[PDB]
Amino acid sequence: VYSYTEKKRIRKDFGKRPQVLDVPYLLSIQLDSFQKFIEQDPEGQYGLE
Amino acid sequence: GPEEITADIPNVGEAALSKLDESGIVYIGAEVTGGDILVGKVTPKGETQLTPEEKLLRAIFGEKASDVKDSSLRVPNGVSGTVIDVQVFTRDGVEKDKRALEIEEMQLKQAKKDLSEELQILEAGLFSRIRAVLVAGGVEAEKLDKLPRDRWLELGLTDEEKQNQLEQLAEQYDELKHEFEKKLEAKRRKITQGDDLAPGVLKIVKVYLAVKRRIQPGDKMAGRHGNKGVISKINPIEDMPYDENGTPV
Amino acid sequence: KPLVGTGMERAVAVDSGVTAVAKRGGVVQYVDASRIVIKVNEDEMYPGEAGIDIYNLTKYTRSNQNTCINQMPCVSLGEPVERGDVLADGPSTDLGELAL
Amino acid sequence: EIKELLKLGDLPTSGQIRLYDGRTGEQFERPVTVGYMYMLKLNHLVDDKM
Amino acid sequence: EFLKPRLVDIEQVSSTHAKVTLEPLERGFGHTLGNALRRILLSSMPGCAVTEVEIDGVLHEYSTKEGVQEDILEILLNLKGLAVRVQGKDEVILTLNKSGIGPVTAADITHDGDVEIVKPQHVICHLTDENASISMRIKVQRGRGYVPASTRERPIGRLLVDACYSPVERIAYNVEAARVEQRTDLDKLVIEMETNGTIDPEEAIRRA
Amino acid sequence: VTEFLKPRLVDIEQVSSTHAKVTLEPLERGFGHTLGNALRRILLSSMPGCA
Amino acid sequence: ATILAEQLEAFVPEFDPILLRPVDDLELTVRSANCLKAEAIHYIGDLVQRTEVELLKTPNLGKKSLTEIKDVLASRGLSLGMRLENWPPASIADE
Amino acid sequence: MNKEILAVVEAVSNEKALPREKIFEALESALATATKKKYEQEIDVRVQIDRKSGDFDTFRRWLVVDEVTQPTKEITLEAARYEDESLNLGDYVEDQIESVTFDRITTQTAKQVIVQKVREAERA
Amino acid sequence: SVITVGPYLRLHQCGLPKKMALELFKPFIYGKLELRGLATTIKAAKKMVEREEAVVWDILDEVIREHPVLLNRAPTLHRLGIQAFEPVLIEGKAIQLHPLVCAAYNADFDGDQMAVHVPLTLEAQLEARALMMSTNNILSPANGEPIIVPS
Ligand SMILES: [Mg+2]
Repeated sequence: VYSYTEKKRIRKDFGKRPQVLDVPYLLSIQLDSFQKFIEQDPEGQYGLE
Repeated sequence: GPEEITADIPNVGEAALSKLDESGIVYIGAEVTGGDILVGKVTPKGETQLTPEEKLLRAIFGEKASDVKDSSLRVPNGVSGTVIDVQVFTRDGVEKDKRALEIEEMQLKQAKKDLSEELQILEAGLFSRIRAVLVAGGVEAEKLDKLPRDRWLELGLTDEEKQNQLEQLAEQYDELKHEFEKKLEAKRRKITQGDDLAPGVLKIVKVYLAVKRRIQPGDKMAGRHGNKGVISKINPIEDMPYDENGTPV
Repeated sequence: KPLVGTGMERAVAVDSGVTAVAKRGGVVQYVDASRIVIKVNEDEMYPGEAGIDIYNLTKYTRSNQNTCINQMPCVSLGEPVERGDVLADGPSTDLGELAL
Repeated sequence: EIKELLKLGDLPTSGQIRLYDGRTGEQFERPVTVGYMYMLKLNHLVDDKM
Repeated sequence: EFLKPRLVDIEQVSSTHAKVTLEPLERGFGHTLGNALRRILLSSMPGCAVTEVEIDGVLHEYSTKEGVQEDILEILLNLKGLAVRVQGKDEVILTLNKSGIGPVTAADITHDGDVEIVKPQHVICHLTDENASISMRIKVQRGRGYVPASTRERPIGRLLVDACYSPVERIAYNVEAARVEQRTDLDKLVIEMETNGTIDPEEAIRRA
Repeated sequence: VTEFLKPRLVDIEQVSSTHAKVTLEPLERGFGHTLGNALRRILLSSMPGCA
Repeated sequence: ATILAEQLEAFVPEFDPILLRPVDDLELTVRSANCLKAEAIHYIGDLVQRTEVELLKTPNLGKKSLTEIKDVLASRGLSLGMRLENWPPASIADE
Repeated sequence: MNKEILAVVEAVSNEKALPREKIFEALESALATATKKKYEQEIDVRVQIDRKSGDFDTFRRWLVVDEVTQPTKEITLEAARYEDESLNLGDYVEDQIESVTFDRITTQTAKQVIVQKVREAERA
Repeated sequence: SVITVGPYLRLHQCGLPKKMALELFKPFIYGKLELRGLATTIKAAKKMVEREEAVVWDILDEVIREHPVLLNRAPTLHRLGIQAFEPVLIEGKAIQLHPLVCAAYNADFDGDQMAVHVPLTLEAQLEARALMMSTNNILSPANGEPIIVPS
């Protein structure tokens, strides 16, 4: 099945290897690191803590 | 003394000042050339003598000697454009001129309309929820739109999840009312207040020119494989190699 | 658009922050060059805080490299949208793809 | 696969169309390669360096 | 004693494009008149494109109007692609008024006594509210070639679009052998043009 | 709109004998090639004679 | 050139619609428009028939508003005191 | 300001041996011309300088005519007599307008007209 | 500015834009304008070329004629990286540089930039024509091999 904006213009796709892990969220280094920095969590674990 | 942003300036012919308003700042939309005046600022003042006729300015105008010299900060060339957006920031205490009050009324009007449309649109969604809940359980097909729309709660319906949900939506609605009051007061405060700025500056005028650069011999185009290149000649349509269908490359 | 892409355009477009990705799916109510109003479907919706979302697009403003970071609405009116889907194309995007 | 997709359209198999000239109006010998390439404008313009 | 070309058949196979036919021609003149008339027809033919637009509540072309899902710049591109014929004037001013939910097609222009739209299904923009209406004035004039905005506005409310005064799109000649005349070594010149509807094909070959 | 830059032979620098060099100006941004090509193709063959 | 040219010889009174407009379309000051409406002057054709001396008798019409009316009429190529034969046309007498 | 007009008139009268009256008439004409240039419409303008204070009043004027060809400079006899019943054909109706601020523009125009009158009278 | 090809030129001349030509040759244009008698003071001439009227382009085609310029690639390694040309004016904003000469400058056309310098005095015009002209540099000084080899 396809999403409704994927029924607008469905891109022809060559390619042979069936994928098993999709592309992750490409900005996870910045967001995950700064979420690790500023987050209410003691035990001396969070950046400021 | 401090500087002047007003358009009261000598030397400049009407040919310069036709593209400024009555308070120095260029209009929003005035398509300018390279080297016109956007903001008028009488400032570089060294020394200028006064003849009997220049001394007569003290009588009608009132100015002692028109500062000391006369020259309006005019801007350089190289770029065209169309002024799309003008910002005026004022350090607090300084007299707002007429165009800064025009921008203040404009942004007050925009933020007023925007928060009022937030309340209207979310109230429309809330009333659509009330209509969706009252499809069943004491439905009134004709009696629903005889009364004003803000009272859709005291209709015939017992203590169920639906009267509980209408009470929760009344909580949400009164929250939106008092929240709209306090947020419009805070937004009038944010528009009306001054801004902390540099040491010894009166007001900052920012003007956004919007050039539209097309293409010409000398730009750099490239594909996605490393095939660079300066475009060297923009040929006519007829000179292009065409094929046996008719289309030029 | 790219006629010959790699299928990686949608990850670079959606997983960046230039397009206006829908938060909760539903039915579009009002499209405009300024704003877009989504009416949230009932099988995705909170009980309180009745809720129809408003996306205020970012019209013509200055980027850092003196380009023109625009957002254009690409949805029609009355159109269904799903959770996780483009509503407004950004600069160098088209229907959620990446058109440089 | 490119050949089989160029066969679905009625294009020539080798990808090369014979092309005429615009000036002379007479044919280029040894038929040339045409197609679509996706080209980018870079922001090293010429009325920013001159 | 060279045989002279005379137009024989004008096959208007579709509404945009036609196939004019020259007969007869001595050998060598086929490619000569073909390339020559192709280059004249693509070079300089009198078209009838648009120059100025003044939308009512719009200051500069980079703004946005309340109640239309396209920018003012996209409205200018869609009006730049407008295919229009004028008959007895140098320039002319067309007026557009439209109010209500839905498209603003090119048939919503209040036509004058000589202006004729040739493709009335052309979309300009989409109005998207019950009381949100555009009301513009369009300026359409004659010309020749491609006259951009940078070469050639006095108030701040005018908007200048580029001017592609060019009616034809694709001119393709295909020379071929002739058999109508008993004499052999004669040629036929068959020119398939591609007009946008603003120019009659025999008028195009006559002006070329 | 039908008014072009009507040209003329500004000079005929006939170099030596049985050889001329005829320059024509001004033409449009594209008519030099069409008149050069038309006159070149016609002189080459169409032009009659005896041999 | 002679060969190529020989191979191409087979080719080669009506009332002005401005008078029928209302006085409000003249972009007059709110004062001038309200002074003209008080004297039952509805159309540009009614205004153009009145003399300058008649307009100065109108209650609250000042010298400044009279100059504004002249400058606006002059911008449209009209002058005060033109006699129109057969004004108003029977198409206007029924409103 | 006030006393400065008298000091300028006295300095120029003594240095150029010129009648003060001729300098004032010319300054009035200079100021009238400078005023006319600030209006988009062609108006007629009279300026009057007070000879003791150096204060000046600016009047827009209209010529009283039978048929008005120029509404910016002409008024009908019927309209002129509505303001003053004593007016005849060929008289002027005068409205007091805002006097042009004496900026360095008017100052430069006044200087040019003074230099011209000085030259005209040196020549005589 | 950025360079581009222009293959109609000869090795002795290069294309030079009109905007750069009117900026680099402001004093020669001032001197030419003051000689004719069109203006009087220097200010008038600076207003004329600030406005760019219809008569200063003929003045410009008078001063450009027979006046060489020094084109220079930015990493100049040997002496063939400064060569003197005669300008031919260009509608455009890019220096048109004759292609054979490119093999001397190590100049491709992938975004390269070159500097133009004007020999002011008369001995410098003669040194640009008689020593540094591009017709005079047809052999590389490192050996006997021709440097105007077709690339
Ligand atoms: Mg390089």
